[PDB]
Amino acid sequence: CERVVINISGLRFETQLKTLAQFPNTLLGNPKKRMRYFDPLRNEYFFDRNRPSFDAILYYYQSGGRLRRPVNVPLDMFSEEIKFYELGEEA
Amino acid sequence: CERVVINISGLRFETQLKTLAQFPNTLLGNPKKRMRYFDPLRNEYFFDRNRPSFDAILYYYQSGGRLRRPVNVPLDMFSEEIKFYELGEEA
Amino acid sequence: CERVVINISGLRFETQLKTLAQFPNTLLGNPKKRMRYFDPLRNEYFFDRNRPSFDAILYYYQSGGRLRRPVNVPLDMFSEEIKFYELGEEA
Amino acid sequence: CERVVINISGLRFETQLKTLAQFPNTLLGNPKKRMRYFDPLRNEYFFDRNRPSFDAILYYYQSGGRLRRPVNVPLDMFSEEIKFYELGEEA
Amino acid sequence: LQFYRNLGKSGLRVSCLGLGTWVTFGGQITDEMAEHLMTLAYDNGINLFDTAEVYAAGKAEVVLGNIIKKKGWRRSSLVITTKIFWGGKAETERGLSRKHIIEGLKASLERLQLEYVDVVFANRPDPNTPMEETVRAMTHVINQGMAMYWGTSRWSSMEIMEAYSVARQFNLIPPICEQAEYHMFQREKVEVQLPELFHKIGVGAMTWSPLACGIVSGKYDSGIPPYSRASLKGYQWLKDKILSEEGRRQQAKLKELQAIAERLGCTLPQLAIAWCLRNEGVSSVLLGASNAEQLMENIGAIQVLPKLSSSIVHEIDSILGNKPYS
Amino acid sequence: LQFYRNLGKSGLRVSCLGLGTWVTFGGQITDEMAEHLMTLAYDNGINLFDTAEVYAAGKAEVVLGNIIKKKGWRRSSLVITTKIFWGGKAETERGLSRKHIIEGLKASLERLQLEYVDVVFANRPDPNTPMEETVRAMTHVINQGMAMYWGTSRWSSMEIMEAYSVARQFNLIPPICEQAEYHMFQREKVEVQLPELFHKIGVGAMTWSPLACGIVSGKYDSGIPPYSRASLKGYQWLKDKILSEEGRRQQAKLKELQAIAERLGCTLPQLAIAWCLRNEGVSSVLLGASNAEQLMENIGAIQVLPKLSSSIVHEIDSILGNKPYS
Amino acid sequence: LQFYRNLGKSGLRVSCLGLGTWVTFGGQITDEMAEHLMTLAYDNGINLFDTAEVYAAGKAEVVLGNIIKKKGWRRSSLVITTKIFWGGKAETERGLSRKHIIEGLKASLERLQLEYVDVVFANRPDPNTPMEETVRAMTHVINQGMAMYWGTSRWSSMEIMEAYSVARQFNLIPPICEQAEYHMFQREKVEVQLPELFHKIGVGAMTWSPLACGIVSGKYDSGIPPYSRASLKGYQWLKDKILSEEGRRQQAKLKELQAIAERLGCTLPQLAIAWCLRNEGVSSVLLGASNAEQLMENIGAIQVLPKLSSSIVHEIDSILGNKPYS
Amino acid sequence: LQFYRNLGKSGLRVSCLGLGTWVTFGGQITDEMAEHLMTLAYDNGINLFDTAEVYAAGKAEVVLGNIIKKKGWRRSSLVITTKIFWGGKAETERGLSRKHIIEGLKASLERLQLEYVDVVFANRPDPNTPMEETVRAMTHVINQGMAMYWGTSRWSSMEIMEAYSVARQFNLIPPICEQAEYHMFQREKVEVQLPELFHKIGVGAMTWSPLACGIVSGKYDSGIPPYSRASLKGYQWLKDKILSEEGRRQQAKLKELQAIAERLGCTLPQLAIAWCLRNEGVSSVLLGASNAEQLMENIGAIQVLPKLSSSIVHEIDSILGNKPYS
Ligand SMILES: NC(=O)C1=CN([C@@H]2O[C@H](COP(=O)(O)OP(=O)(O)OC[C@H]3O[C@@H](n4cnc5c(N)ncnc54)[C@H](OP(=O)(O)O)[C@@H]3O)[C@@H](O)[C@H]2O)C=CC1
Ligand SMILES: NC(=O)C1=CN([C@@H]2O[C@H](COP(=O)(O)OP(=O)(O)OC[C@H]3O[C@@H](n4cnc5c(N)ncnc54)[C@H](OP(=O)(O)O)[C@@H]3O)[C@@H](O)[C@H]2O)C=CC1
Ligand SMILES: NC(=O)C1=CN([C@@H]2O[C@H](COP(=O)(O)OP(=O)(O)OC[C@H]3O[C@@H](n4cnc5c(N)ncnc54)[C@H](OP(=O)(O)O)[C@@H]3O)[C@@H](O)[C@H]2O)C=CC1
Ligand SMILES: NC(=O)C1=CN([C@@H]2O[C@H](COP(=O)(O)OP(=O)(O)OC[C@H]3O[C@@H](n4cnc5c(N)ncnc54)[C@H](OP(=O)(O)O)[C@@H]3O)[C@@H](O)[C@H]2O)C=CC1
Repeated sequence: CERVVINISGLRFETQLKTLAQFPNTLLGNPKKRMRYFDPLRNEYFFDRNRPSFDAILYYYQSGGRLRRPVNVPLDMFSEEIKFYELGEEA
Repeated sequence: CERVVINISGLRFETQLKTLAQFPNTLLGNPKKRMRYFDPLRNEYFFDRNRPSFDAILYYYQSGGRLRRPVNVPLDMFSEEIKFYELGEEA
Repeated sequence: CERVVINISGLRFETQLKTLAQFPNTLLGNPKKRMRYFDPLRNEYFFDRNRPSFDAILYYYQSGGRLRRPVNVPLDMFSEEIKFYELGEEA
Repeated sequence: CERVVINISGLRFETQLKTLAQFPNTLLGNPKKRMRYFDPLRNEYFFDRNRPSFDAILYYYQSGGRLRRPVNVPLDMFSEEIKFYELGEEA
Repeated sequence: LQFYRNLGKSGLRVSCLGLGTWVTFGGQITDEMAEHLMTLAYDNGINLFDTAEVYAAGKAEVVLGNIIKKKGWRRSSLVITTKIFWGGKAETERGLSRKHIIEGLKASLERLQLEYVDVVFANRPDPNTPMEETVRAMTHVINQGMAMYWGTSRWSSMEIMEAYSVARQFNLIPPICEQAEYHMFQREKVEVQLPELFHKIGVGAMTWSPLACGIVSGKYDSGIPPYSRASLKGYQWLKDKILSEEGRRQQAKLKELQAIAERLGCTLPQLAIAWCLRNEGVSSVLLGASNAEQLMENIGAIQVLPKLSSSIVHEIDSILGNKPYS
Repeated sequence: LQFYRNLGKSGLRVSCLGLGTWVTFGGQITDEMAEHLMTLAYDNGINLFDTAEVYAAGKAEVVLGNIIKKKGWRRSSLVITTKIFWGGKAETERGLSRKHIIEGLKASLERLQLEYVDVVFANRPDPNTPMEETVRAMTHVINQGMAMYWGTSRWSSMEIMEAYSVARQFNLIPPICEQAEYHMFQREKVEVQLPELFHKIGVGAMTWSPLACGIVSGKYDSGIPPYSRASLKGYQWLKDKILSEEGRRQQAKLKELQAIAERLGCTLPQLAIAWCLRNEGVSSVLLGASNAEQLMENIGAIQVLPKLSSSIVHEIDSILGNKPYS
Repeated sequence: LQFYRNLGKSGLRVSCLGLGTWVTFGGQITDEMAEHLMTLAYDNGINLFDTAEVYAAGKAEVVLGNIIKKKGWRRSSLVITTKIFWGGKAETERGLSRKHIIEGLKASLERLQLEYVDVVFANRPDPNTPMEETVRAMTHVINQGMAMYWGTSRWSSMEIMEAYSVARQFNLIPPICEQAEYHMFQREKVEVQLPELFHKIGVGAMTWSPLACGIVSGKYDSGIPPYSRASLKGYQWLKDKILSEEGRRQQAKLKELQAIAERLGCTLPQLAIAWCLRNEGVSSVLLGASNAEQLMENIGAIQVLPKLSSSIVHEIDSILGNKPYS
Repeated sequence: LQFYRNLGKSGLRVSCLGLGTWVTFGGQITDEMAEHLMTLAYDNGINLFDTAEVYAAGKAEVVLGNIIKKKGWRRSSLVITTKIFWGGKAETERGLSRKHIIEGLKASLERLQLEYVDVVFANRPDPNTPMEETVRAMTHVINQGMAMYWGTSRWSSMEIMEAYSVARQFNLIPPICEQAEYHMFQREKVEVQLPELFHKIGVGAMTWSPLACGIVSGKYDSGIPPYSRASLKGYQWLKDKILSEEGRRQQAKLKELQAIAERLGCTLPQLAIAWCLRNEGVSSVLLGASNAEQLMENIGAIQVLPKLSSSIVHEIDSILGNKPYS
């Protein structure tokens, strides 16, 4: 399946487009919301954001909705990322 | 010795084929089981999986069988990876 | 906006130039101070320094001034990096 | 100054040759000891070893001799790496 | 409003209208008519001319090349495009393999008496050739100076993105344009899918069959006119479409559009073509003509453009009833 | 079932049967016979022709080139392949160094009177040249338009994967085919090793000596026939293999196969060749012939294919007793 | 002090003074004068000659090429540079698209009767072409041997860094030089911005209009002299600048500079040119001349250089009152 | 023991002895002698011939090219090498800039009447040109088919590694050989530094002046012989070295070596040359000769090789007293 590359302040993450599509209304899952961050030169989306937090952000999609705060990430910092990426908890 | 590259959601790991062959029945050690994940375009195997866990997965092969759960990886998440990669403990 | 790549002992970080310009007198924010570390061959600035600490250094700029010591970085090591990169706390 | 790239199971570290030369008798500091691990195709030295431990190994050279065990690395695993890279403590 | 514009985000500047050679050149019309048509187009500012290895089994290319050399126009003032896919009966004379892209283009350039084309297009997708191979071949002919740019035709958005992805992957050359069918009865791809690729990866849209082979001209109202494209031999497929149940429903709608045309003081063909250029998403529209009367009328479409108010456009969507959902 | 197929996963389409030039062209047969054989092959749909710089010290290439130019066939309808390794007595006229790949191919193209071959193969591995050098050289001649693709011959799976790995490493061009020996008495490599490389890196299998130099034709039942390949000068090695203890055991098994052939209403050679194409793993089989009678009989093998039921195949494995373990 | 120096950090060695062809070659002066001027320059050590496709609509290039071929100078002893951007009236005959860079340079080389230029420059920025396209095109013509290096002209520091960034991004070829205007009344870019790019990415500075088209020569003190550049047809823009309020204030300051010139025993033009070379930041200064008297006087500027003490320089800044802030 | 060997780890196979053209070709000896010398070398298995743009101001290359074409030897049986750096009096006719590497090699190929050389060397380091530029230029001429490989000469280990590093950095072509001086009185670089580069990055060692310009032949025992290299005009530097205090101490040691030579039944020159090939680290040794007597004697050195026992070698180090420390 088609893959997508997400560059977080230099740290590259790669996942299948269908993995993100599993949550169509989140920022990364909505084509219109993530469009603004696409880099045509490298074929990847770029976010000048916190690196440690993204592992949990990607795990959210890969796990089907589990939102776990990484041990090394402060509570206030993680909440800001959840808000930016527009992640929901309610199942 | 011939080397193999394993791409875990964008995080690349490299090891010698003989390191993986040390456990022929695990997913990464069996040519037939890992074949499905090979990417001919980049000459690497790709897994759209949890990144933090793979260090322990690779260490399993490099250490000859030691299975240590990384401090930053939850117990339930690590068990799922052990199952997927088909790792055994019994010596 | 124009981006800048910072290579810390092999670990690459990328951020927008305007993110660094937010603190003109720090080492990375002053064109004259960081000039010495530019690598024309790869179009990046190179620092033969501690890797774990840089996440906090970059977060300082991205957060608008928050200086948080990473849990895995000793107190004395972090203070040396703050000094080298010339980061201030006083708001 | 001339730089050297060290590939630890896929994780690349870069440092100045003079940084390693600061300890001529260690494995990485002795041209004859590290020669065996050189990869002419990529111009880097390759070690099919533990990744988490190398940060402390490199810090040893960059800090002038400080040997700190990373919080996330078990005591027995770290001692094996110190032995392999032939690092001394005695000042 | 802007006669010349960039083809997609590339640096290549084309006229909003172009002149194609399918059916006519080396086939339906005479070389004398061909020369006259191309001369009128050129003097009227059109710099874009399209053809393909398959048209009239290569003859279309020969005639185009003869006119260019006969007229002596500066090569740098012309934007010549050709398509590759069908180039012979042999098993290896079709497709997008490295072998045929190179042999196909080389043969077209020979027939065209040209050193290079400005844009070489894959005339359609090739299920038998790996994308990597096709992209490496297009990049090769460009690096050999046989073409300035390359594009796709009849490719899905997914296929175009893949070409782009493989190019970035191996640092080759991405495509800059998709040649797609666009007219009042074929709207989805150009209006909903292509714009996304434009903004995302800069691929432009060059459209064809603005009159749906002439159907939108309104001349098939009472039936198949003598000497019309639908009357030509080899085009029974077009005759069947026009006379079919669907074909008749289209003609019925054209009668309503004809009323809008008369209201605006233009002809149906001019309305249809101006309609195609109403949105910036389209870089250029490839015209087709068998008479000089047709061509000049068609070019007159540019004047109709300013009349296409938002009310007029909505009026046309109401009668067509096929406005695509984005 | 499908006469033409892709060579491995590449876009190059070849006929399931090809015609080689070893021993015959410029050697055993006359240019008149050569022309006749190639003409029959071509008219029967075969587009694949194989040769090598070493065959008849270059003469095989000269004769092939003369026929092509004499017949005037469209270059785009032909898939010409040649192999490089042995090209002279000088120290630098052999191997896979950049110097010899370039000089060797250039010389072959000159003898062939061609601008390029469709596939250039390394005739065997070169222990004296770094893989990187060889891969950069094959990629170079392809980029110079001297060849469309490149492949390997007599290389181990490990060596092929290495070529592929180095190519991806330096973004060069991976090989698309391995030319391997395949017949009823040489099965392991083609049946067990090559399939894995096909699915993994897309490398196709083009096989040679379908009749094991004629041995599988059954004509050496009573001994070495006059004017047979084994009777030719320079081929005492083949005569020794046939008369040896192993050679006799092979002939004994052929007598059993002959019974299966008569049962199916075909000849032994046709059975042997159809047998080679029974599995999709093989893209094409390179034939060899010194008579037009042989060639047409051999091509008749295609008709035998549908008769090779699973029972017939198992029956053949039982008599051969050499089914490889995967 | 060092007559020859590297152009930026590249390996190309140029004379500190060069001779341009704007206005004069194929325009204001005769081919006889042109030959004489170039001969004097060459015999005096100048190896740098600049021109452009737009100068005298291509004629400047024709005359330069004729002189070189007539004199028979070794190509390897000459550093020829040309600029591309304006090459015709057609929509596609201007800009930095791949199409025009290739067609433009090819046409210039044809007029110059040369196989390649040492440096091809983009005469100005192109808002209509993606940087990537422009960088891939400059790299292409270099790889095709049509040029040894490429540079920019009238580009902002940001634009130059972008060209450099894209080059490193796709492993293409970065620009090695920016041709910028530099004289006593236009100082900011060369003195404040370019040095940073030199130290950072090695881009050199080649400057033009050292005399501000002759204004700094002092001959417009009392008005527009007969046969002066400002008197030529097509240059009313220059005449207006000189007679304008700003123009008069400049002339007033030149009267003060004239006193410094007499004090040093040189002429105003020699002072102005030596002044331009006072800082190492400038690799070379492109001269302009319509008489042999002018040229030899201008070259005499090199002798004036050692007199430009720190006190003299500060004195000149005091009268100019335009020293840029870094 | 192995007459032919790989040059470093490359695939290029050279004879352990080569024939150079410095001083002699187009200078000291006649074209007739040159032809005779090259013919003897070739018939004796030598395939390596070295020259340079600077030798006899290009004449050495002209004579070499004439002999090759006159003799009609197959190009593929020859390994021709030339060096670039000094190619004229103009500022831009020297160095390792892209401009001179391309112009220099092109001019040498023209004089040599050859399409390409097997190895092009930078005759010495260029402090005025960025390594990247030099590596991109060597890679360019190789990709243009003007050379098969490139190497360095008189470069430090650090400089060679840098060339290699830049090549891997930008995926260009690393150098495969360093041409270094090696003889009994100049040993450090070849014995201590080059081996490390061989094992690490595969760079081979091709050595020159095996007889230290003839000094090691022993003919300067009593003084400067008539018609000797030291007697030639332009070589006062060599005459001064031989007669100097250091020169005399060398001659004294040669008298001791002469005794070892007589003991082994060979001449001093043969001992000196065999000594140079005693270690595998050296791929080939470039000979120099002005007589056919000299050449055949020198080639006879190969027979002396098996006599260089470990005791003999240690004996030679004892008299030389210059064994390098690794
Ligand atoms: N990339 C691809 O796959 C394809 C690209 N194309 C391109 O675009 C062009 C195809 O458009 P085409 O399909 O030719 O045509 P259009 O849809 O524009 O129809 C033009 C035809 O309509 C008739 N016509 C034109 N103007 C008038 C008028 N003013 N009044 C009455 N009848 C008129 C003529 O028919 P008659 O001859 O009967 O008088 C003429 O040939 C080709 O030239 C080609 O370059 C075409 C097909 C596929
Ligand atoms: N890449 C590599 O290393 C190699 C590739 N090859 C390729 O494949 C081909 C080699 O196959 P080859 O080895 O020629 O042959 P085959 O194994 O197919 O045997 C063909 C030979 O068998 C005889 N023969 C053929 N058909 C019949 C028949 N119907 N009845 C009786 N005898 C018959 C002929 O012998 P006679 O002449 O005695 O009549 C003929 O020359 C070459 O042309 C070459 O292109 C070959 C060797 C190595
Ligand atoms: N890259 C770019 O965008 C541009 C680059 N340039 C380059 O640089 C050059 C432009 O400099 P140019 O602009 O020609 O000139 P300068 O500013 O150096 O002025 C030279 C002019 O001044 C007059 N002059 C010269 N020497 C003397 C003297 N000693 N005494 C009195 N008058 C004198 C002449 O005028 P008259 O003819 O009236 O006697 C002559 O044409 C061109 O040749 C071109 O190569 C120019 C423009 C743009
Ligand atoms: N890459 C670089 O920088 C350089 C490379 N080289 C290469 O290597 C070669 C240089 O070696 P060269 O320097 O020529 O020479 P050698 O050190 O091998 O000395 C050869 C000279 O010694 C004399 N001689 C040779 N054989 C005998 C003998 N058997 N008995 C007595 N005298 C003898 C001759 O002198 P006479 O003429 O006096 O009889 C002859 O010209 C060149 O041809 C060149 O290709 C050379 C210099 C620099």
